[PDB]
Amino acid sequence: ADTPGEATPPPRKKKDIRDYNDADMARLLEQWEKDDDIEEGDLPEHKRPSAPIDFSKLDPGKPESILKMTKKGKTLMMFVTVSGNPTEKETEEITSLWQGSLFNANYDVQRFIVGSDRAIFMLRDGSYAWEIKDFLVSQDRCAEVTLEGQMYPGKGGGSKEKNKTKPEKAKKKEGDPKPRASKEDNRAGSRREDL
Repeated sequence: ADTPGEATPPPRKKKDIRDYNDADMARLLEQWEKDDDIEEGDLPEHKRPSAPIDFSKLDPGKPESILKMTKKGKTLMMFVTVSGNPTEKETEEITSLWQGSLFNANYDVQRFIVGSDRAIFMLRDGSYAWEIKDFLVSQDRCAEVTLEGQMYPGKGGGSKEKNKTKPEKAKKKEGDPKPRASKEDNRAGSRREDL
């Protein structure tokens, strides 16, 4: 099964991400369906050690909010394209790991839900993720998940500051590249809602 690729549609919702994080939650809804279906998920060696090899060259340096992170711990990488899948508690953790990849300032996250099936893409990379993305859904019958618990972050700096700030959390909600965006997504509403 081969699919086209050259004239992709605009960011309707798949490229919006409710609350720029709530999207992962919506995935939990698919879990219930996977309970009876059960496509795939378990892979050989979920470890898969990742390293700081992301672009990270968009903005002049990086925000201070990231400093509060104090070294996330382990990167994040998951690719699946099918109705239902074991990622309930896994998706909820994506928010914790996402903090690390976020440093790249070009993370990649897409959430799509359709009666036909469900597919989610999340990787520390940004431009490379977009390419593989189209290739993922192209399968329409594949499931993969990679998550470690004893490795290094994707930032590649490990500030290790351990200091919370007032505007710190405010900036995160604003946006990595720029403000004016989260609001729209928030208005959408996911998790047993969808707009």
